[PDB]
Amino acid sequence: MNIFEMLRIDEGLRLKIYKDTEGYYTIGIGHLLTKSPSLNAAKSELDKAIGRNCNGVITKDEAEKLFNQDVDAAVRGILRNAKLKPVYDSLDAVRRCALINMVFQMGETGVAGFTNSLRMLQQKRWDEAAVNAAKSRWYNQTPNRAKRVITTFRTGTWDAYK
Ligand SMILES: [Cl-]
Ligand SMILES: [Cl-]
Ligand SMILES: [Xe]
Ligand SMILES: [Xe]
Repeated sequence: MNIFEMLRIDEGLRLKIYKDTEGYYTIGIGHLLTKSPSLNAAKSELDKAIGRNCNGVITKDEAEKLFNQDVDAAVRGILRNAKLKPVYDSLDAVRRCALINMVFQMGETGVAGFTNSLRMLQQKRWDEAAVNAAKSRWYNQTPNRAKRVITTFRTGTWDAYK
């Protein structure tokens, strides 16, 4: 396991424009296209990210490419974020994957708001960090996924994903 296999499980793969759990237009492996309700807006953005007239469908490769760029960005955002970098850096490898997953899902700003769990993760207070993070709208909205990510922070193993 690694970040790619992990997110590929949590986000799935779809080659046609679909709506995410929030109702937004997305494609491939969790690649958000727009928060706009217009499918036209969705299609334009897609043609732009792909660089061709897709007609709302891409190939697997195109999806894979977008995903690579998306992880890269997520990591780089972490690294650039003064509240995030320190946590990330104090973490072992499995746990970092959990941190990238959340950033991938809710953006750095979203993650950066878990002030208290972040501090607890930094102190290696796993159980505590896990109980704090479950008190979130993130957890109540996508409970299955949140549980797998939280267990990963708690145990530092991939069990939740086997
Ligand atoms: Cl709550
Ligand atoms: Cl879920
Ligand atoms: Xe977190
Ligand atoms: Xe957590």
